[PDB]
Amino acid sequence: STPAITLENPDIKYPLRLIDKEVVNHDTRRFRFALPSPEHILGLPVGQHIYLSARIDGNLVIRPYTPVSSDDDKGFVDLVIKVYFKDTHPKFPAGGKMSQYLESMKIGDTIEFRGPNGLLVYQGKGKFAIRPDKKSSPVIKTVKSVGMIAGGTGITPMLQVIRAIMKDPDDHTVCHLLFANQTEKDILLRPELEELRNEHSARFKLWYTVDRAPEAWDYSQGFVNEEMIRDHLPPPEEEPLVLMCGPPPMIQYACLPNLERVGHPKERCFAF
Ligand SMILES: Cc1cc2nc3c(=O)[nH]c(=O)nc-3n(C[C@H](O)[C@H](O)[C@H](O)COP(=O)(O)OP(=O)(O)OC[C@H]3O[C@@H](n4cnc5c(N)ncnc54)[C@H](O)[C@@H]3O)c2cc1C
Repeated sequence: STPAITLENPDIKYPLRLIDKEVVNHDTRRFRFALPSPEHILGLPVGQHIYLSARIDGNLVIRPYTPVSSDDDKGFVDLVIKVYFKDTHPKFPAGGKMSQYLESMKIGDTIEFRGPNGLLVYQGKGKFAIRPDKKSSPVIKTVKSVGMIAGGTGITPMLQVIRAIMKDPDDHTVCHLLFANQTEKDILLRPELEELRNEHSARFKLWYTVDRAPEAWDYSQGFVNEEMIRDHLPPPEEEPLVLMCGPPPMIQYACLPNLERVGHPKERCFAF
C-alpha cells in the first residue's frame, strides 16, 4: 500500500502543529511539524517545495520552503530555517518577516502549509520533468550530471535533489554543488553536505565560496564567477542541467552571466 499523503490538493492549506524546535546555532533553527497522523507522509515530489502562509503583524506573508525531510519520513516534516533578525544587516534593518514569525512560534502553534509547487520534478536516474510555466506540460530531459549553484537559503532545493540521487545506488547522476554564503558562519547544513561528500564523493562534488573569508579557509572567496563555474560545475560540453537558487542579485549578476561566459545555454539554466 502507500502511506496517506498530507498535501492532497495544492489549493488547500493544511495547518500543521509545531512539535519540536532545535536551536542549531544562534540564527539557525530546525522546526518539526506533525503531519495529520504518525503514519502520513508529506507528499512532496523531489524538485518541488511547499509554501508557508500566515498573518504576520496583520498582513499576509507567503514564502516557499524545501523541507530537509523527505517522503521517507513518516509522521512529520522538518524545515531548516535561517532566522533573519532585525537590526543585524545594515541593508535589511527590519529583518525577515516569515523567519522571525517562525522563531516566535510556541510549541503547539500551527502554521499553514500548501503544496506541492514548482516547475521541476526529478523522475529519477537523471530524468527531469521541467514545465516552462504552470499551465504547460514538462520537457523531459535526461542528463548525466547536474550543476547546482546555491546561495544562502537556496541550499535546501539542492540538498533535496542530492539526497534523492544518492539514496538510489543505481542512479549514476553526478551532482556538482557550488554553494555561496556571506561568511563561513552563515553556511547552512554544512555537516549534512559534508556527510554526503564523505559517503558519495564519486557522485557528489562540493565547493563553497564566501563573500568574505575567515583566516583559515580552504575554498573560494567572492561572488560566484566564471572561474568558479569552470572549476566546480560540469563543463558545458557534457550538457549538464544547471539548477540555481539564491537571492535575485546573485542569480542575475553572478550566475547567469558567468554560466553564459562558460557556454552553458543561459535559457536552459533553471532557477527554483
Ligand atoms: C524553493 C525555495 C526553497 C526555500 N527553502 C528555504 C528553506 O528550507 N529554509 C529557509 O530558511 N529559507 C528557504 N527559502 C527562502 C524563503 O523562501 C524565504 O526567502 C526566507 O525564509 C526569508 O523570508 P523572510 O520572510 O524571513 O524575509 P523577508 O521579509 O522576505 O526579507 C527579504 C530578504 O531580506 C534579506 N534579509 C532580511 N534580513 C536579513 C539579515 N538579517 N541578513 C541577511 N539578509 C537578510 C534576506 O535575503 C531575505 O530573503 C527558500 C526559497 C525558495 C525559492
